[PDB]
Amino acid sequence: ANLYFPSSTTPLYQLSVPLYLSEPYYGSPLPTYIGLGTNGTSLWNSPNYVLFGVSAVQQYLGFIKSISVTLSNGTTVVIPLTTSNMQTLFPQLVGQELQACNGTFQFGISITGLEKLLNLNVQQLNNSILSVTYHDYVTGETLTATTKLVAL
Amino acid sequence: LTPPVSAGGIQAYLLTGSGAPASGLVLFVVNVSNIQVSSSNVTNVISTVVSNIQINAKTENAQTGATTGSVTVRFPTSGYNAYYDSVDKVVFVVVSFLYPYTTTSVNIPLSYLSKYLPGLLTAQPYDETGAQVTSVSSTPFGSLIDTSTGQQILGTNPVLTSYNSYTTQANTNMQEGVVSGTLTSFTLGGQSFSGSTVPVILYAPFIFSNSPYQAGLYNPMQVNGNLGSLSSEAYYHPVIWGRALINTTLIDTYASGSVPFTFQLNYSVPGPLTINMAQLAWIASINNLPTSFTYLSYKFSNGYESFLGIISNSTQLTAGALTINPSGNFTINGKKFYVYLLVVGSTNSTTPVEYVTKLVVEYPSSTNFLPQGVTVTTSSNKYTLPVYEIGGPAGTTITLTGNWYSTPYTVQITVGSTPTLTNYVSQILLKAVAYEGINVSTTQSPYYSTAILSTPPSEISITGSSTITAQGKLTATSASATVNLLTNATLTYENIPLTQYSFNGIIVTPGYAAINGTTAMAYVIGALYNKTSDYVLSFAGSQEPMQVMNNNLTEVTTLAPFGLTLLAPSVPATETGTSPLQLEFFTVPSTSYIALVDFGLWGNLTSVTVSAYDTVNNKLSVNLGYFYGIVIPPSISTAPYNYQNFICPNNYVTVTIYDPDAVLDPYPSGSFTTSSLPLKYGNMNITGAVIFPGSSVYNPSGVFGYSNFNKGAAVTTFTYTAQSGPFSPVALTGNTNYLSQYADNNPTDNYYFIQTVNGMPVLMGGLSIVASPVSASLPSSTSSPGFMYLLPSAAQVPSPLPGMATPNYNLNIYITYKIDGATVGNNMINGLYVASQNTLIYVVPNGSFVGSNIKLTYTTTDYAVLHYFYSTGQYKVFKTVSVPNVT
Amino acid sequence: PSISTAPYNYQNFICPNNYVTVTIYDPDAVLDPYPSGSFTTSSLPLKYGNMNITGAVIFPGSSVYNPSGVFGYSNFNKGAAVTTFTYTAQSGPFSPVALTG
Repeated sequence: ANLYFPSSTTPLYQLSVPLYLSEPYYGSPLPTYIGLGTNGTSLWNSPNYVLFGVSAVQQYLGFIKSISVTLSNGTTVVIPLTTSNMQTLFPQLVGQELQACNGTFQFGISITGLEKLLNLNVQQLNNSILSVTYHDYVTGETLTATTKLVAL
Repeated sequence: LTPPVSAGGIQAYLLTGSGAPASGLVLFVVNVSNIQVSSSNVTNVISTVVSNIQINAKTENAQTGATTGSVTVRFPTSGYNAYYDSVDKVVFVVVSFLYPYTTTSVNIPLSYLSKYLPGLLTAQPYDETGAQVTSVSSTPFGSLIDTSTGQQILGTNPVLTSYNSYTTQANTNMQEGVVSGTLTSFTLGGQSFSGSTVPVILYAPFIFSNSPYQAGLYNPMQVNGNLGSLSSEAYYHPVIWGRALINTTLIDTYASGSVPFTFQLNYSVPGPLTINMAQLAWIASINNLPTSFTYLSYKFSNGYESFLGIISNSTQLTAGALTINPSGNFTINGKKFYVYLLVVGSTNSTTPVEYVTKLVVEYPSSTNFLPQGVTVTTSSNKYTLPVYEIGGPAGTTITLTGNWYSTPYTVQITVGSTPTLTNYVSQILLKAVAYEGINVSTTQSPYYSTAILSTPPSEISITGSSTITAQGKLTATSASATVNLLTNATLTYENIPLTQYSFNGIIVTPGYAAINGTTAMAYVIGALYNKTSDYVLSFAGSQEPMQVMNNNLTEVTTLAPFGLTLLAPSVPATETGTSPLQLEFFTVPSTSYIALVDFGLWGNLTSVTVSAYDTVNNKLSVNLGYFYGIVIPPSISTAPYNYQNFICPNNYVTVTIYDPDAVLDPYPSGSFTTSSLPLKYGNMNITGAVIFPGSSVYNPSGVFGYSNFNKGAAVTTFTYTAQSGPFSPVALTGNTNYLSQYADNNPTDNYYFIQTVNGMPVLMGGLSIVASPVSASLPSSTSSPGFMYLLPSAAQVPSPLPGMATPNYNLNIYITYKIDGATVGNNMINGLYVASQNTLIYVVPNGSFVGSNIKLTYTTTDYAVLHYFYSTGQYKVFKTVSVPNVT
Repeated sequence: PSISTAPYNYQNFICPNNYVTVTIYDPDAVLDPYPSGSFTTSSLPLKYGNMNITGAVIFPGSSVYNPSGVFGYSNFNKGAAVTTFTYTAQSGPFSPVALTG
């Protein structure tokens, strides 16, 4: 499994932006979703799965990791968004699946809280990469998104 | 109408509605139209089409969308009933499946069935052998022809007896069974057919759509609109914005007669959440109080002022020039306490200026240390606790001297000339929950789909998650202590002697201007120091959602008594207890808009989960649907002009104008009003604004979800009365207060719906025209809102639906100067004058016929088009009518 | 038998629209050519020749037959139920077809 935006060519004058989780370990006939919780947590929620008559509950399946834009000076160091911010940045109570039997999971999320706290603007003070990250016990892997900012 | 469109394979429909005729009869429709079907080849096509269809029955759990089984059977081909509607081009067959008609064919009406196929009425069906009949008669179940060994299916089926008492016996054991259809491809005439299904079946799970679309729920508004911010990563996104309509898929099958529905929406806010909360009140024992300060009241917008409730165990407090009634009093353990509720000000006012009624405070039991609920009462026996006021001129020192116990203690106000207001700013992690009402009867059944505003006019509760902890120094006689809550708010405690208590409380209110006062959230904690066989400090606290209404701080609900124990067999200790904290505000219906935009629970920084419920019948939605935000600037168009299209009085200038937020009422011969009731949502009774069908305003009474309810009568019907002006404009009237509750297919009264106070628009919406040189302007003071009647056509391609919400409204205009100087009575024919309903004529001078012009600015009907795409300068959208100079 | 390891596809456990059918080979273990049957077994004195060797007689039907008479003729009678066996649902966990009696 891998997280990715199909754009690393990303134009900037955006406040909400989507991306693909390609993750075909995590299919399910539709509808299905995930309760996005404490760390971003992938607390998998669908009452809409059956297998001979039983309704389904929360299943702890990972979490969104962080969000990091680049600081380079000759050693590699990052900037975290903190698990308080992440309870509120990914509070989403449904993110549905777009195609059955294969992960597709859509989140559309802010650049209004991102613009504000990482100190990104439309091109004013911007130039970075901007990669947001997920983790899962679904495939037991680190998996990070790909976007590069050219500084518009 | 709705399903969102798929064709060539199956789409199934229940026959139910308002006055349902027989529910459990089901229509199956397949579309053959990639070959042309005549009325002689019709015989060939429908025999073979029913020869390839297979018919099914699916087993799942009643609520789910996942797979555990099915079975398949087929239609007859010998003794077959098969039909062809010529107009829509569709081969269709109807079947009867539920009690008592399980066991027998019955004749299906071609009228109520005509609710889901139009061309049945306009042209009779066509039968086998190239005849045409009006009649439908279905195939009977248990005398079909199998494909199993080419046999015939039994007369008694499990599905038969399951439906022959469906009322219980369709609910089976762990599962349900649902009749469905499908097609295996074949070619005849030289083309193939396969398509898809979106829940509309004779029992259809109460969920929301997600198939076929690779975004979930569709937005027929999103696409068009100027953007360049999204390259190729976007191909997944469901969005809506504000008041602009998300059309929903309230799938439902489980009702009879009129089907009411309530809504619950669940909003949440991407991005960090610090919360600002003004100090609505403090309460404290005077031991715990400092011995001087400087403060003056912060005001609150429902009419309320700040207070401090001193808890002095003195018989008579001495605060101000006031002689003070015990505002509350209580006793515990032999010692009597007295609460003295006191505003501060530049004057003492002996009259209570506010109340807090029914204060419920916990404290720890003295043997068991489980919480102890008490309410505190005046010596005159009032639970409506008087919130008095002390003070006097600024700079003056006024010694609030109450005796904790009967030992003196002080806290002395210095009267400020400015507030010294301390607002609690701290991190908490919230959710917001919303509701809305509707009584639905429409012709779109079972698949009841309509247009819901993603900002309601009707209630919200904000409920969300924080931490409270309690820290306390067990000494051996005395005890220092404190409790921290909200994530910087706190309540201090100096010495608490054995067997004895101290008390502290705070009220928090979202520090703004229409949430402050108006809603409140109390936390009052009693704390006990004592010993049993181990030295014990303990806190116990309840916590109350409350609301100032009629000045009375009226308790909504109280939430949990938490008892926090700290036992220490050893003599010294300094231990902690923990408890969750719920910040709960349940505000007023209308603060759904108002306080909603003073927080900002909405933007491109928002995410939404949607849920529904069926009221009297009590039916719920187990899938929560979703969407998000991308705000867009509007596009706009107009339709031809030539210089020729002024010349001749039959050469015209068309316009069709676009602003995608400017519908609120889908479907021709719609119309609706509103009222309010306590509808059921969930397990309880939500005070929701019930949208009512019809042009008729209504006045229901009694409790709803029940048949205690009985709907009232007509209050006002809304009447586009043809005015007597030039070329007859047709302005909208009624009892125009109820424009508040009126919306219609016309876009020029869709902006009162929430953004009003009392029939007085706050948001202007709908088209906006001014003329020049000779000026006339609409909608405006010249021509009242709804100055003509207007309709949508047939919707967008982004709408996959025929006959629903188009912000494409269609008008004809001319310009003329050869009826210039004429007069209709003494109404002078010179300027823009609206010819009745969807016509227009502009008149101008004998020379300024060239350079005559007219300016159209279509005006937003959603607030939230403004957001971040105001800088496009197409938030509201900008076009013109003109006459070219020619030589 | 001889056999080798061989698994079945991952997507057939991810979605239950897909599911598997394991086919096991084990040669001597087959009883009765009549799937969609149900039956019972008694033992009776199988007359053959100059004797009656006793042995296991199978009877169709689900009920537990109680034979009478001397076995070996059209004279003979086969019995009837002593308890009727039946694959009932033991509900709670996912409904089985579980024989009681």
